[PDB]
Amino acid sequence: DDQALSTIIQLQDCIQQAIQQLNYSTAEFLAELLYAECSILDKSSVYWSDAVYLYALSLFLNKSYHTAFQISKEFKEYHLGIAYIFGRCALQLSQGVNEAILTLLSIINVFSMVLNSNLVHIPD
Amino acid sequence: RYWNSFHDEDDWNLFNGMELESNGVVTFAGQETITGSIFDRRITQLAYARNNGWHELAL
Amino acid sequence: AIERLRLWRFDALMQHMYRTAEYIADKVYNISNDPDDAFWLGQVYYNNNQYVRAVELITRNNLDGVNILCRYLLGLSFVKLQRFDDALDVIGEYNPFSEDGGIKMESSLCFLRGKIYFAQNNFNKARDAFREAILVDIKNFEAFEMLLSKNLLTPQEEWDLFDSLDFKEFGEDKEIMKNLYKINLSKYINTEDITKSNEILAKDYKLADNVDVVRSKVDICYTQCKFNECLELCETVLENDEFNTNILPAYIGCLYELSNKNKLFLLSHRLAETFPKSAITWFSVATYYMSLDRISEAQKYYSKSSILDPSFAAAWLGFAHTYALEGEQDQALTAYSTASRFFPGMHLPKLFLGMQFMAMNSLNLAESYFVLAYDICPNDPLVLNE
Amino acid sequence: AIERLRLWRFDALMQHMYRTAEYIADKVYNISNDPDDAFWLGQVYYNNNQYVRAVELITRNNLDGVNILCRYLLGLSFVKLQRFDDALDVIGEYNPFSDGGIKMESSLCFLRGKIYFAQNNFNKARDAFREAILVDIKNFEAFEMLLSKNLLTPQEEWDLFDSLDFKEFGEDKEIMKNLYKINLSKYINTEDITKSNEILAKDYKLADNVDVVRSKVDICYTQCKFNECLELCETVLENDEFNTNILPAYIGCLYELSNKNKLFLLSHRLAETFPKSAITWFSVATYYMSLDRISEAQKYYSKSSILDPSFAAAWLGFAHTYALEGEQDQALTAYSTASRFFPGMHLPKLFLGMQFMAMNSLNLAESYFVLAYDICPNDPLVLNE
Amino acid sequence: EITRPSSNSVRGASLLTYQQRKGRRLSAASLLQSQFFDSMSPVRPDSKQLLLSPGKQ
Amino acid sequence: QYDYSPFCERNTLRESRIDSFLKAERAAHCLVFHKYRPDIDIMCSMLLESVPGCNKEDLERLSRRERLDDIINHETNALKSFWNDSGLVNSLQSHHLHEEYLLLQEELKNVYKIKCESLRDKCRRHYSN
Amino acid sequence: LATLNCLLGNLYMKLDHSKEGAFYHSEALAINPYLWESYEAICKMRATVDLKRVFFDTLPEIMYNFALILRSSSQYNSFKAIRLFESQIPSHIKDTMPWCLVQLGKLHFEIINYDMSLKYFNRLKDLQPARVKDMEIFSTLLWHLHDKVKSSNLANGLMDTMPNKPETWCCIGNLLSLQKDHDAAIKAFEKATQLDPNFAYAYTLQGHEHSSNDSSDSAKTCYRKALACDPQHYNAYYGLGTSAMKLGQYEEALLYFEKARSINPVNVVLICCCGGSLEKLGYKEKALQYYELACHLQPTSSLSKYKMGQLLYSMTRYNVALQTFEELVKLVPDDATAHYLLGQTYRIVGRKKDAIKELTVAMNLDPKGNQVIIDELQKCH
Amino acid sequence: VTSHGYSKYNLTLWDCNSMDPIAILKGHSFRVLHLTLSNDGTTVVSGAGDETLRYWKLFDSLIFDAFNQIR
Repeated sequence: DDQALSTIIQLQDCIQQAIQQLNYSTAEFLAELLYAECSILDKSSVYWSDAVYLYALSLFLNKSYHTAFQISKEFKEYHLGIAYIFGRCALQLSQGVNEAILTLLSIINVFSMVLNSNLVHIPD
Repeated sequence: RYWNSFHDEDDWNLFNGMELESNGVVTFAGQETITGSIFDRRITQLAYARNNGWHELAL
Repeated sequence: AIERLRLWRFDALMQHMYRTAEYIADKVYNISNDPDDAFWLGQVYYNNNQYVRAVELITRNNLDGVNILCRYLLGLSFVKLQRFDDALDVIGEYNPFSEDGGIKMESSLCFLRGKIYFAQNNFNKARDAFREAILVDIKNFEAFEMLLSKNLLTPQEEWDLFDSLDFKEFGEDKEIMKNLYKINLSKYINTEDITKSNEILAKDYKLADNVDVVRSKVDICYTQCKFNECLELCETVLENDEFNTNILPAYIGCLYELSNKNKLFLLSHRLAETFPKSAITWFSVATYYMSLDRISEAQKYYSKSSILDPSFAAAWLGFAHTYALEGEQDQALTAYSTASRFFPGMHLPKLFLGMQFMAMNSLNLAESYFVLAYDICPNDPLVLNE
Repeated sequence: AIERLRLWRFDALMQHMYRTAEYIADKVYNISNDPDDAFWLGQVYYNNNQYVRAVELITRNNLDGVNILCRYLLGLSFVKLQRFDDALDVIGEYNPFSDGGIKMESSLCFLRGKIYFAQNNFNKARDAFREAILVDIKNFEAFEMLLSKNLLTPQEEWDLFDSLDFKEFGEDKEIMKNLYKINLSKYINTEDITKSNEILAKDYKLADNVDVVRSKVDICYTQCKFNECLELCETVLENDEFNTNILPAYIGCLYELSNKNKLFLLSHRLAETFPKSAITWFSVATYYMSLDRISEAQKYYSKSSILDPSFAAAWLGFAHTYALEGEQDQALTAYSTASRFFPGMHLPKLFLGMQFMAMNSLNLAESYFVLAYDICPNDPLVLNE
Repeated sequence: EITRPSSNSVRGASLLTYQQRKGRRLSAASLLQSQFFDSMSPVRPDSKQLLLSPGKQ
Repeated sequence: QYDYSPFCERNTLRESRIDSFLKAERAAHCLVFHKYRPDIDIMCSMLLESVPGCNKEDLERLSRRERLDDIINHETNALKSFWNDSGLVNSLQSHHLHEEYLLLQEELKNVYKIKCESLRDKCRRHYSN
Repeated sequence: LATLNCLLGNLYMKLDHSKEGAFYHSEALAINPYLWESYEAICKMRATVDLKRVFFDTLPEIMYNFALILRSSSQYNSFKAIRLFESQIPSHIKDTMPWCLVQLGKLHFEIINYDMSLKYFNRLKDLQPARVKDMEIFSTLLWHLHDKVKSSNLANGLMDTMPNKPETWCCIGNLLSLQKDHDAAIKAFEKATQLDPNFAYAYTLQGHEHSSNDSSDSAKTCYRKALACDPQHYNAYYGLGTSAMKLGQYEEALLYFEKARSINPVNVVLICCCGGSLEKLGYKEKALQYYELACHLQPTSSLSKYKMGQLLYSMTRYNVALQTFEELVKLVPDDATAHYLLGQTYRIVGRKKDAIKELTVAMNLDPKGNQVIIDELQKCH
Repeated sequence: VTSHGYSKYNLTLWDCNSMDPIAILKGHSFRVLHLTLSNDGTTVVSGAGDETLRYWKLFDSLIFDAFNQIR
């Protein structure tokens, strides 16, 4: 447990570093590894939400829009970035746009769960 | 024909064009072909399956 | 409490009350994770021809191996489903236990292993499996009867096996069970001993005119060609049970030899209206045609009988006879070779193949096959005459 | 001395060594010469899929008049042998009588009810099943077979459930009553079924039981909570994929969700698993009609209807194929015959009224929408129509 | 290619019948299935089966 | 006892396959390990260890960022690269090396070509495909 | 100064030569160890690095274990990687990880074990219904299983979700090849490679379909295009070797077979093809060595035992030939020609009692050639 | 099929199993002498002085298991 948190943090920094450069397959594998590792931890902890958002972002970036759309649809309410990925996938495929609307309207109205984060591509 | 009237539908369908060769290899006719050695129990069930079972290529 | 539900489930299952029995079995299983209740549920699933559900029930929790009886049930369901590979997987290639008032559990598993090997046409391994099964527990009878009926052992080896096994388990019933098992042994060897044994069993005990004693008498008469007594005994037994499949092959052969066309037609129609699936009916129809000099047509019905039931010596031997009787001598050899290979342990196919080799006027091969047949059967007028 | 041989015969039946079972049963029967031994040998013959041997052996010495179990076994053998008039003659049309196990009179009454159901005189079948369930409550078939084919309106089913007594169960009646209560019809008194569901779930660890899950799926099916069917019956189908009771609801809730891949997979596996069951061909027909290939759905609903006459789903799907094909004159008689064959079931009457809408005769359709609405106060189809 | 003959009776035409005494089976679900496939047929089902049967090529 | 859990998630494997996997596995490892059980043990400057077709000398050149007998030396050397250190070439008779060599550059030269239109006509390819 | 080396490696991989690109991928790994894409690039070739110094000089240990798994998979040694999956990579990562499922299924499919790959990355397909990458392995496995319903499920799902992905049209073509048709499958693979070039598997399947269509030149051209797209692909090399064998020119057949075997050392089919090429060349002593390696490498393989027995009977090692034929019969009884060699060996050794039964079995198996079996029976006594 | 000449200038079909002709082919100015069979057994050729070549159309294992492991 002492080193368990360190591995997750280091992995998160690795995915951010990989996404910062135009290196996407490595980001794909690293996000996949973090998403698989975070399975044991409970849904209430933030780390699961951040890992799911990173995995969805990596899937969206790699043109595999369907998998990113499904993954984000699973946990769309938990994080704002997951909702962003859901909206991007909905615009790209024109599938399930209504659910995207019912999520984004609530997230925008409430602002003006997890809402803010330090991760990359966190929307404003 | 008289002695053949005593069949079930599926059993007769199995035996519609059945031909048994001397060496034991049996050929079964589908109204594909089910050429295989007899005296193994699985082949007859496989002929039954492709006879009454449903197979669909589905594009 | 739970015991009342368990006994109610048992009684419903015995009474063919399938819905209630499965219902109570499922709930007694959900109440307590006792694998015997799972075995009972699998039994109910097996009884109404729902094998896959029982297999998946016993496999889902991996409770097989914890207790042997559920393993036996799963293996039996697999062999019924013809997935022999997985049945051999769960049972094992050989005996794993090799160093109550019922049949020992390990003996049943070895019987199932022997049956699976027999289905896979591995006769050499099926033989040792059945021998081990009968040796481990003498309470078992299915392995003994399967070995005797399918002629997986030579008559001398069958007698040696019978002498080797003891009857210590039965105790008080030792002599009566010795005689009862001795009823079913193969002929051609010291038949007078069997006559004495069935004579002792007839008058001393109330089993004077039962099904198997008269079946043995019919077999003795048929081997000795005492066809008058053959027909008499077969009639006085069939008058009681009109569809006893144990005696029908001998009865049909007896009628063919006597050329009772009219009785044969009655039997053929009666079995056609009642048992169209079983190969006995179509064997009867084929031999009715055979008695009328219809070899060319009877070939098809022998083929039908062979297909509807494998491991039937009568059907395939009659098919080879239809081949050899009229012309087309070339592939009668192949038919007899198939008979010999697929039915090992009987001198008759080897003798027939040697006879046919004589018919083509090839001599050395005939002599070799006949010495093989004499090795298989020492006491038979046919082989020594040939 | 005979007791050891009897235990050996029972073990032989237990281990499914039928040749040995018949051998030992015949030996013990010849020794003792008592009718119970004949019953055991007849049961061995019945299990060996040889009914003629069993019926001949029972009838030979006229044992049916000696015990009460040999006659029942002979009647059941006649039933599965496709002979009905002589089976009923042996058993008797009416009641001749009007510790563990169950009383045999109840089993004989249930077999008479099954004969009547096979003979289509449905009112006599209802009478027989009601008498069987009132005489004995351990005979759960007298309940399940009665309720499965919807032989009676749910109201009288509830009244008979209230009338029958669980007292003789004693200590186990506390669960037996709720457990029997689970299986009644769901249209009326729906809340009580839910309270009983939680009652079973608590203090008896039966939340994992398949029957409770099936009742929950049927609850969700009625109120048209189709997503809940999908989730729950997917949870239970993973554990058991061939529960014949559960499959029709899954086929319906799949069709409503309008997904073809899962239904294709399930139907194609079932076709190679249970070729002679009507459920698999009904599933194939549902798949084709989800693919809008009505012509093949015609034949593959006809096959399922022929395989099981008491499979109202097949009748309704057949009439649906007729309606969707383009012609309605025959579909009119289709919904008429479906309504006539299954009295007390509102849905065929509703579909008949909808076809009457399609043909523009509203006078009659008023009455059938009223009779359908009498029992279904809250469901989208009735109110929309 | 011959299909299965139903029954083996070869009575054919006859002036007088002995077995026939007027009797009808009760209507059952198969019968309403049968009368239904007949509703779309302008000819007898037996004649339809004969015509639908494939002649030998 | 020999562990076979990873080979098949089914907990029980028939004994014939147990020996079939054990015999096959030891031979496969013994080929790689040598140019015993699997469950007891699984173990045993430029980063680049190896590349197909490069000898040790090629690696050193990379790290620095770079007549009958003689032809026979070039005869064998080319097949050292193409066959990834195959030991059968030493067992091949000399005159069998020539024809395979002639076909070697012939098939290689064919790769070099493979690795290396009017408006009306060139539209048909897109429509027809 | 880490991704620049990766770009160098990729451009070298793409344009002309793999050696310099693998070198620069190694340099990139030197700059930073967490560039998994470079590791995939190097593992696409049969090239390895010294992982102990890369990853050390528990996340690094997990990464090292995964690198060893990929290196073993690329090197085609599935046994060690399966064992590491057993010991390291705990379950809550192993089952969930889609890429681990891909690799594990490919590993099991490399061995003759077929049902387990189906189970594993069928669980994968359940986890990610829309996954398209590396599904040609499911297509090939389903073709090998001769199963049509799951192949149809795959084709319909992939067509519904991605009409345009190359894997989808490849699966459609594999299904068409499976059912009855070859020209439709050829058209299928042509469209599949037209939409996306550089897909060597499409060209390999094109060549296989052309070869099964008795069109040698088209299959050769498709295989050369596959090699141009991908320098290292043993399937196209094996296809070319089989084409050369059917043409009869054994020299380039042996060349192609050995080249294919070099990158896939453990494969009984490639070993047997190389041994047959050697026997055609006449190197009896060397041919046994590969066959001897093949038989020990994987028992329960009909072709390896059959060729072993044929070669031993050719130069008369009867003592070992008798037992290799006996075990060949034990693992399968339906071989027609094998029982003939069984009987010949039995008669040569001088055990007539087994010879007679064996020739009887051979006569049963081959009705047509019974006369020659009859002649051998005459020569038996 | 058998050629003919100097009597009817025709061709005769034959079935050796049942001994019954099926069809007769004629239409040659001079006698027919030259005949032959095709590879598939369908086409047949006639030779006669009429400078005609008449073409009729009267008619129409585990080793491979190891081959099909690699695809």
